[PDB]
Amino acid sequence: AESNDATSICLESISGTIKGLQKANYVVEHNPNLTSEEKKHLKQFLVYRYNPADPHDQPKYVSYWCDIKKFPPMFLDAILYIKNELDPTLSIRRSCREGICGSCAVNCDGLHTLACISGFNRDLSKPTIITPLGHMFILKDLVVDMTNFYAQYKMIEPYLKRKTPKPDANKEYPQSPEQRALLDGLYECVLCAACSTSCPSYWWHPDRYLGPAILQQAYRWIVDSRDEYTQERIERIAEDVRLDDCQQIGMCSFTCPKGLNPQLSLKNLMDMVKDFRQKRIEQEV
Amino acid sequence: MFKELIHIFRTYYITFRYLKKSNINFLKNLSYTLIAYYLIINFQ
Amino acid sequence: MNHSCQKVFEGFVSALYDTSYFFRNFGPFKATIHYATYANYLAQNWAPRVSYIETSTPAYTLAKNKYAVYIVYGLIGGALIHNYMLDNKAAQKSQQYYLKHRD
Amino acid sequence: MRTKLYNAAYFLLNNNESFGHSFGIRLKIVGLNTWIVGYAVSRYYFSSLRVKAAQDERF
Amino acid sequence: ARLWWTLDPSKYYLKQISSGGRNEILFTVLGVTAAYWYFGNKRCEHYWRRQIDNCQSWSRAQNINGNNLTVKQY
Amino acid sequence: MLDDTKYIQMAQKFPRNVSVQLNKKLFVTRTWFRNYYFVGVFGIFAYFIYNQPKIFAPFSGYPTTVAYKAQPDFLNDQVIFYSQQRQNTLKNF
Amino acid sequence: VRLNLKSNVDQNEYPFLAKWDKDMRQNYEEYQNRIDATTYHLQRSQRGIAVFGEWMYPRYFQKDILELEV
Amino acid sequence: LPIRNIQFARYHYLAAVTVFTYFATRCCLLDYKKYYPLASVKK
Amino acid sequence: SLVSLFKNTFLKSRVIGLSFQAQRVMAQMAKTDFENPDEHFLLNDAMKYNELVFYGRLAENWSINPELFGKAELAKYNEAKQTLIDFNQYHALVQNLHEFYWELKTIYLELSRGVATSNFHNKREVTHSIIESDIKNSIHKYIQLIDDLKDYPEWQHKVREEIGYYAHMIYTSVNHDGNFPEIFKEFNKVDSLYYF
Amino acid sequence: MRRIFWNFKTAFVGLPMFSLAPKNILVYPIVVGVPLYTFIVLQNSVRGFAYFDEYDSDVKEN
Ligand SMILES: CCCCCCCCCCCCCCCCCC(=O)OC[C@H](COP(=O)([O-])OCC(O)COP(=O)([O-])OC[C@@H](COC(=O)CCCCCCCCCCCCCCCCC)OC(=O)CCCCCCCCCCCCCCCCC)OC(=O)CCCCCCCCCCCCCCCCC
Ligand SMILES: CCCCCCCCCCCCCCCCCC(=O)OC[C@H](COP(=O)([O-])OCC(O)COP(=O)([O-])OC[C@@H](COC(=O)CCCCCCCCCCCCCCCCC)OC(=O)CCCCCCCCCCCCCCCCC)OC(=O)CCCCCCCCCCCCCCCCC
Ligand SMILES: CCCCCCCCCCCCCCCCCC(=O)OC[C@H](COP(=O)([O-])OCC(O)COP(=O)([O-])OC[C@@H](COC(=O)CCCCCCCCCCCCCCCCC)OC(=O)CCCCCCCCCCCCCCCCC)OC(=O)CCCCCCCCCCCCCCCCC
Ligand SMILES: CCCCCCCCCCCCCCCCCC(=O)OC[C@H](COP(=O)([O-])OCC(O)COP(=O)([O-])OC[C@@H](COC(=O)CCCCCCCCCCCCCCCCC)OC(=O)CCCCCCCCCCCCCCCCC)OC(=O)CCCCCCCCCCCCCCCCC
Ligand SMILES: CCCCCCCCCCCCCCCCCC(=O)OC[C@H](COP(=O)([O-])OCC(O)COP(=O)([O-])OC[C@@H](COC(=O)CCCCCCCCCCCCCCCCC)OC(=O)CCCCCCCCCCCCCCCCC)OC(=O)CCCCCCCCCCCCCCCCC
Ligand SMILES: CCCCCCCCCCCCCCCCCC(=O)OC[C@H](COP(=O)([O-])OCC[N+](C)(C)C)OC(=O)CCCCCCCCCCCCCCCCC
Ligand SMILES: CCCCCCCCCCCCCCCCCC(=O)OC[C@H](COP(=O)(O)OCCN)OC(=O)CCCCCCCCCCCCCCCCC
Ligand code: SF4
Ligand code: F3S
Ligand code: FES
Ligand SMILES: [Ca+2]
Repeated sequence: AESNDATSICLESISGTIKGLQKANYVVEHNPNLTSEEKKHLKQFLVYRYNPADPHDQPKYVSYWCDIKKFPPMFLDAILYIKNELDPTLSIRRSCREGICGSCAVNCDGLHTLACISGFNRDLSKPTIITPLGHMFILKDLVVDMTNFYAQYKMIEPYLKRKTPKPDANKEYPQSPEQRALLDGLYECVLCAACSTSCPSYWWHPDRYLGPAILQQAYRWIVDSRDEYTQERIERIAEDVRLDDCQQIGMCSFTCPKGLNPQLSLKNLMDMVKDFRQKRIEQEV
Repeated sequence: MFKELIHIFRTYYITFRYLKKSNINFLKNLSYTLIAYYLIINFQ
Repeated sequence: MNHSCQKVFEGFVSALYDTSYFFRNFGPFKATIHYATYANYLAQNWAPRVSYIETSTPAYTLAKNKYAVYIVYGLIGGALIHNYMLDNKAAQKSQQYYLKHRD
Repeated sequence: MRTKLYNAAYFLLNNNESFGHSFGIRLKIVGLNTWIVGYAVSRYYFSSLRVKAAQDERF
Repeated sequence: ARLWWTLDPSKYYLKQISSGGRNEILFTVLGVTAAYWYFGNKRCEHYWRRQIDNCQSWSRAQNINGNNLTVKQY
Repeated sequence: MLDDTKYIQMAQKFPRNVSVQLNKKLFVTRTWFRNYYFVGVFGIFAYFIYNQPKIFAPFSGYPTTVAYKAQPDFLNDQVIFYSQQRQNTLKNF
Repeated sequence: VRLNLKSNVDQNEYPFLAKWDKDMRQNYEEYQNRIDATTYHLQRSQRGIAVFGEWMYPRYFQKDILELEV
Repeated sequence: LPIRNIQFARYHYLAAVTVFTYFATRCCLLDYKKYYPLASVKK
Repeated sequence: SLVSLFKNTFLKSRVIGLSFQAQRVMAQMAKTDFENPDEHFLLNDAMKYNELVFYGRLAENWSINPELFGKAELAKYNEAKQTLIDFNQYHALVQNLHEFYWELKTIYLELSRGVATSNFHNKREVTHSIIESDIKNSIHKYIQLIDDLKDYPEWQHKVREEIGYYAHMIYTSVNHDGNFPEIFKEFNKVDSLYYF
Repeated sequence: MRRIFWNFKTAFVGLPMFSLAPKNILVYPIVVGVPLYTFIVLQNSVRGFAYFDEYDSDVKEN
């Protein structure tokens, strides 16, 4: 048995918003039994914690005071020190430890980046805040739901398609060093989604607009000389706002920890789409 | 111009996502008709 | 919502959907909508115009399509100027008539 | 089913020069168009006002 | 941000008809004829007018009920 | 030429008996959101276009007006009115 | 004209004629200020140049004329 | 590719925008009733 | 019969001319997604789309006068009429799929408005029963549709890729507790694995 | 209970917005309208802002 709850829900929503604004950045000390003298020698990490599986848990910062002279100087090292030594219930993805897998992408103190190859402010006064990627649903602690990112990646058909049979089948698709260097700086993406989680167009329209990373992959498969579905890929990415929604903010190239330039790739894709639209009229006549 | 206004409203307002491209086109046609009527009538 | 209000709401939305569907798909109404949609398309996407894409070699394009703009401008400007001259002539005629009739 | 939630990125990203540079242009255009439309609406509104009436007048 | 302002016509509306250019002269003829008629009527009404104010221009007023309008000195 | 093979096949061969029932409630919800964004958003623009000329050009909408002359009626304490039709025109530029 | 607010009619012998004059004189100053503002607007607009003014003075400043008459 | 009378189209669109804005905003036909208190008088 | 001559000539011209274009229009409609299948025709170029939509009804309904037709001409007209009828049915099918897609997108939009950051006034922690029932029935209908398209691999694949996208997003919008196992029982079989 | 995490003073949506938005929204308004409005107002007043008094303002009833 249930009844209409528009009024109760509305009042609760407004009141909760006001209170949260009053009590934003809620913080709970991991170990309150710390003399303020000791905290002079220890740096403070504010780690976002949230366990939606537990019905009684709510998001909150947890404060950990750690001696930075016990582990190497990287965000992942500090996170794992906290997990192993202080609280082993902390959750985070980590495979490669050398910035290759791209699993550890998190909001390392105000900037999306891989936690394994990013240092942290050594100063003991300013606190460090570690939170998950911004606009991604949070599963537990620093683990977000990147499923939609992969689903979008699947829609670009990232596999070499060729319309012309190989002449002899005992050779390799010819490609000069120039047609290979055309891909240099473009195939190194590790699909970390750090850039795409920083693109405002991706904030507003996660589904209709592919991220900067996926569009960069489409560009990689387009510029590749061995594939023959150039126009087909261009047309496929030209639908609705799969690409048109990009506003050339340029944050994608700024955040990329690998040093890639997805902004330039998207710009080239836009130019190619414009030329495709024009010459669909100019050529066929 | 009109296209840009519609694009901004679609990208910023979640509710406006409900409208199809067909409804947007109908609004476009009505707006063009009203603009033509306005231009013509003001000179009468 | 309350399941009684749920029944009422489901009935109401079903009635709205049925009314809309009937009105749209009724024979005469369907024909009217179908013809008016195409009329609107013709008006919006095939309105008179002065600029259009030229896909024909100069040998395969009529003279009308090279001087249509000039003909249109001539017509409109001539209409405006002739109306102005007619207004002046009518002003003079009225003034003279009412003057000769008295004072 | 407890709906999932997320932390809006713009609430937790250090302010950057790219955001500023691009949103500056967007806000310039937004301000221009809003100013034009608001001026039109203001003229309409003020012209819609009634004429001043006498003191203590009914109808 | 991306630049988008331009005065160029859109290719969506730039098509021609099969038999040649769009119906421009045919519609302009109609427009000119309609303008001629409208402005001729306006000019004829405007210029041939005078205001004659004398006793014969006044008639007895009446209500919407048709009766003669008279208001008491209440 | 674009390799539209699969799309050509889809167009040529499509089922002619497959249909899906539509939840009336959700259809109605979307359509009424559309009506909300028409009446309450585009309605502003449409009403402005329709009315603003009628606010800045009122004289062309009321062509004929009436004028009155009055005389006393002493023996009955009445007032006698004579009406007159006029063409509503500008005055005192 | 800056008419005085004190009516010169005799209230004992012409009550309604006195009340009408009193109200007219009471509101005359305010309505005169409004009329002056409207006329100033009209003439200044007529002093304009081309589209900003004369070219379209009489015909497009209709609401102002209506307000002036009212 | 060639567009017949493209320049005419550009100028027509510009003129349409200008006229519509002029009538909608009445930018050129301001109101001076607000300035009357701040103006001198003759006669 | 002069009027008959003109009617038949008009019908022949329009129908035969459009029949040569039906392939292109139908292919383009297939190429786009189900959110706005006529998007290309509304935004980029109306490749005789509205003409086909209008003249399909005339081909179906308006009569013919064979004595005004030749032999090969009459055969060609019958072929073109059949092509236009095929286009009518194809458009009806695409419309049905598009409306089902918009049903699913409406459900997703309600969820998104629920979890929007600006939604300071209508924030709900726990999904209510009505939307849960809507999700369950929508997914049931979607599974039935996928089954009904077993003879058309391309159509089945397109229906998955297009419509099931929002089913997957709905899947991601909620936690895996409460009635979640039952609501997404059918979705968990194959579709959930596809969207990973 | 809605818990909001927000860097008020450093996040892009915060004090930086107060510093940025007002100076960018009013760019075209100022630089265009102010010269344009000045031109429109002054072009009437080639000789002066004189009100040609059509009514006897200097005349006061005795
Ligand atoms: C005087 C002449 C007459 C004037 C009035 C004329 C009115 C004409 C008809 C208007 C019809 C409007 C409704 C139809 C349009 C579509 C609406 C829609 O999307 O429907 C669903 C959508 C609701 O979606 P939802 O799912 O419930 O929301 C969750 C979604 O995530 C939400 O997702 P979303 O992105 O879709 O939601 C955004 C949503 C906005 O909705 C929201 O989500 C929140 C709305 C409330 C926000 C309140 C402020 C929050 C705090 C911000 C900071 C403020 C600081 C102030 C102090 C500063 C100090 C220095 O945006 C809109 O509503 C779009 C249209 C907005 C403009 C048109 C309406 C203007 C109304 C102005 C008067 C309001 C009443 C008087 C108020 C003042 C009384 C003293 O909207 C509604 O149903 C509500 C409609 C708006 C109600 C009024 C709220 C206040 C708005 C004030 C705006 C002021 C602008 C400045 C100029 C004002 C000049 C007058
Ligand atoms: C948070 C709470 C906030 C509360 C705010 C409350 C505000 C209350 C306002 C009350 C009404 C004021 C009206 C002023 C009228 C001014 C004109 C005038 O005197 O006309 C005479 C008027 C006749 O008007 P008219 O001549 O026919 O036409 C007037 C038009 O404006 C055309 O005249 P014009 O041709 O002379 O026009 C001049 C020209 C001038 O334009 C220009 O050239 C622009 C120049 C701009 C320069 C700005 C410089 C700023 C410097 C910035 C520097 C930044 C540096 C940063 C550096 C950073 C570091 C690097 O155009 C404009 O003025 C543009 C106006 C259009 C506005 C567009 C935007 C509209 C939407 C946004 C509104 C604001 C939203 C704020 C939200 C805030 C949220 C937190 O008749 C009168 O005698 C009326 C006098 C005014 C009183 C009217 C009373 C009405 C009462 C109604 C009942 C309800 C009242 C409710 C009150 C509620 C109170 C809370
Ligand atoms: C004037 C006063 C009277 C007006 C009466 C209006 C009556 C309208 C009733 C409509 C009823 C439903 C019609 C359904 C469609 C049936 C016909 C059909 O399918 O088309 C056959 C035929 C060929 O169609 P198609 O084969 O599909 O070709 C298109 C394909 O894309 C294939 O293209 P293609 O490349 O193969 O080339 C084929 C070419 C072939 O086209 C032609 O051959 C037609 C060329 C033009 C006419 C040529 C003949 C001229 C002489 C006629 C003499 C008639 C004498 C009558 C005597 C009667 C005595 C009792 O097609 C075209 O180019 C189509 C032209 C469309 C023109 C649309 C005009 C829109 C603007 C109208 C207003 C303009 C106002 C401007 C004001 C500006 C002021 C600054 O097209 C037409 O019949 C065109 C009709 C266009 C106008 C219809 C709508 C008019 C609405 C006016 C606005 C009224 C608003 C009032 C307020 C609203 C509430 C009342
Ligand atoms: C139930 C049915 C369904 C209802 C649905 C609901 C909505 C209603 C729908 C009703 C259907 C009609 C709707 C209206 C048409 C909409 C068109 C549209 O949206 O097109 C967008 C579309 C936008 O395309 P775009 O890519 O953005 O490019 C636009 C650019 O502007 C590019 O433009 P452009 O460059 O191509 O130019 C266009 C062209 C268009 O103009 C024309 O060619 C047309 C001309 C006028 C023809 C008027 C014919 C009117 C006939 C009326 C007959 C009576 C009807 C009575 C009916 C009664 C009922 C039966 O302009 C010109 O020709 C420029 C002429 C300039 C002349 C300059 C003069 C110079 C004088 C000096 C000479 C030289 C002197 C030298 C001295 C030197 C001294 C030193 O427009 C176009 O491309 C077409 C051009 C624009 C046409 C506008 C026509 C408006 C008509 C409104 C009629 C309202 C009637 C209301 C009646 C009410 C009765 C109660
Ligand atoms: C207040 C202002 C009002 C005016 C301005 C309005 C402005 C706003 C736009 C309004 C738009 C919406 C209009 C309302 C919707 C009307 C829907 C409708 O008709 O429903 C029928 C429709 C049934 O027809 P269906 O289901 O489509 O057809 C199967 C049937 O079994 C029947 O099968 P069937 O084969 O036995 O009969 C087929 C045919 C009767 O068949 C015939 O007897 C032959 C009819 C003519 C065929 C075309 C020959 C063209 C030859 C060349 C002409 C060249 C002229 C000069 C120019 C040359 C250079 C270009 O009957 C129809 O379906 C008539 C439909 C309307 C005319 C369609 C023809 C369009 C083209 C010709 C006219 C336009 C000029 C084009 C010139 C350029 C051409 C390239 O549904 C209804 O029964 C609904 C009834 C209730 C609603 C109201 C009904 C009103 C009826 C009006 C009749 C007007 C006849 C034409 C008068 C012309 C006077 C000059
Ligand atoms: C007559 C009525 C007049 C009333 C005036 C009211 C003015 C309202 C101005 C609103 C500005 C914009 C924010 C609200 C609308 C957002 C719409 C939108 O699209 O956003 C969606 C998005 C949120 O949604 P999202 O981020 O989830 O994006 C959608 C993503 N999907 C689709 C995946 C769900 O943006 C926001 O809503 C951002 C909100 C930012 C709020 C900032 C608040 C600042 C408060 C400053 C207070 C200063 C006080 C100073 C006091 C000083 C004292 C000395
Ligand atoms: C940015 C996005 C949004 C953009 C929106 C754009 C909107 C465009 C609108 C275009 C149409 C404009 C129409 C203008 C009508 C103005 C009417 C008005 O209020 O005028 C003022 C009027 C008094 O004027 P007047 O009688 O002339 O007196 C002065 C004469 N010298 O005042 C009065 O007479 C007062 C009484 C009438 C007004 C009543 C208003 C009631 C409001 C109820 C609000 C309810 C909701 C409350 C929500 C909060 C709850 C906590
Ligand atoms: S685009 Fe840049 S940030 Fe994104 S996955 Fe590739 S390298 Fe990493
Ligand atoms: S950050 Fe964002 S919108 Fe475009 S170019 Fe770079 S993606
Ligand atoms: S931990 Fe290996 S790349 Fe992040
Ligand atoms: Ca290639």
